[PDB]
Amino acid sequence: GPRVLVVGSGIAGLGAAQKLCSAPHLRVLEATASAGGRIRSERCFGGVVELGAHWIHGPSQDNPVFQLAAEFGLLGEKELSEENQLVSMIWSSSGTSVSLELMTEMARLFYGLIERTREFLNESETPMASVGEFLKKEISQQVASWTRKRKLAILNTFFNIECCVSGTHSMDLVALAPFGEYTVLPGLDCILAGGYQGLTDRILASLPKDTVAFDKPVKTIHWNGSFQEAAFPGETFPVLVECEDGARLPAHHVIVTVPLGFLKEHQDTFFEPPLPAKKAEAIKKLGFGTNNKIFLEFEEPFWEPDCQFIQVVWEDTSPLQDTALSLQDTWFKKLIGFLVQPSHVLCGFIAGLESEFMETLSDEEVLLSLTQVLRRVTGNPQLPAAKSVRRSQWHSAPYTRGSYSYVAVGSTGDDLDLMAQPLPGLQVLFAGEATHRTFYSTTHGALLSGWREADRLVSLWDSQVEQSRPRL
Ligand SMILES: Cc1cc2nc3c(=O)[nH]c(=O)nc-3n(C[C@H](O)[C@H](O)[C@H](O)COP(=O)(O)OP(=O)(O)OC[C@H]3O[C@@H](n4cnc5c(N)ncnc54)[C@H](O)[C@@H]3O)c2cc1C
Repeated sequence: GPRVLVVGSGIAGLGAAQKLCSAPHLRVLEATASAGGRIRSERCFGGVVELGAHWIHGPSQDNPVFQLAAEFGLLGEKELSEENQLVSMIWSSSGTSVSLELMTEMARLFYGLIERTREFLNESETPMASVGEFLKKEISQQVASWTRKRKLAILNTFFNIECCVSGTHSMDLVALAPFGEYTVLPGLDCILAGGYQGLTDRILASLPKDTVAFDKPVKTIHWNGSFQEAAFPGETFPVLVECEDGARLPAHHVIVTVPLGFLKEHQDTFFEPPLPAKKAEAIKKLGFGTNNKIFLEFEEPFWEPDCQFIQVVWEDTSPLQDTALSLQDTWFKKLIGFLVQPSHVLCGFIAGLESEFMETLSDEEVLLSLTQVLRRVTGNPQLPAAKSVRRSQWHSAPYTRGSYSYVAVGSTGDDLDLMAQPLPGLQVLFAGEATHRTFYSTTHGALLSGWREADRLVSLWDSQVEQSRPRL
């Protein structure tokens, strides 16, 4: 049938291929040696760690990733329960515990303000450009009605957790009016115990034999042409995919699923002729930030067996001091804390420029510095050093160049719709998490965008017979 090339074998590319293959001549071209992309589960410390996607966000009926995980046998009773579908130790950098009552009070203050960002939905000329500016103004009003330093330090950790959630260096970089367009499905977030990559491996396995080609990065997509196949008779095609290895692959349709960070760096060379201006501008304007994981293995657990998260509050910090491009005093003060892995393993999370700095450090520097942080925040100078480390390095990854999109100051939800806009004749189509207006920065948004592009192409194919139908 028609020749389709899907660029990228993350969940969006795999989802598009699955729908289309189930009769086109279809190949998926993956730059790296395996499938999954930002779903990347690795065998480490004798078990499995998630370098990328970690949770099914909102594991309920309308989440297609939850439905596939269930179909594939990748979830347990708790995760599949009706109860789950319907839905900590806090340390200060002074080495003392933070009161649960005070933490609850500040969580209510902060998350109440996050809910108020909905007041800006559909506003053309917002008073403040960013979520961070709105939050800071409201916190300043609260402070004028108020220990005060301790409250501001706890609030600073909530800002840093929000940076992880948005995948931004700062909430001051996140556009205010578009913020509430992101949709949260119900359900208590859950992991896939065998690794998130089990999901993408199963979708790949259902494709026809050898659909996905690995270590096959694409250099340039040549479109808007009339290109002859290197065979006699020379059948003509609108597109040629030029691979980094020199392969010249003709196609009728190319579905691009590469990450937004890759497009920001390479859009000028990756498409010939250039992308239309409004699409090129959407790529530039949208946000694409870094969030990384730092796994630390210990010989023995120093935490309580029941502890799930070791949250850190950095004393004397305040969100009212920080601006959109300011850095914390040291890179590790951007770390929110550590999740206990369910061997004794912790998983630290860090977003932004301090996270990109962490990637430039050696494994030894990260391990030693974090051992020192842990000795400091737990108030135990004799805490044993971590045995080993495994960290993600998403900003450094040449085919990704960050973690996930956000609607940055200067962009709107309309830019995510421009990312999805196909090129004329559906010669080039776009899927991926940064093409979904309400589920961007998730696995289910990437999956849904791949199904969207497959449905768009099937409708074109089904319409071709009508070109030959006369009126009389
Ligand atoms: C640290 C981190 C934490 C996250 N946490 C969560 C979470 O808990 N839950 C959740 O739902 N989502 C989370 N996400 C987001 C989620 O992982 C992504 O939104 C989703 O996996 C993106 O899928 P995709 O198909 O759009 O892109 P990708 O998975 O990035 O796939 C794109 C593919 O294109 C390939 N590629 C790039 N350039 C080329 C080229 N030139 N030629 C060929 N191939 C190319 C890449 O190698 C890659 O395999 C997280 C992501 C990260 C990195």
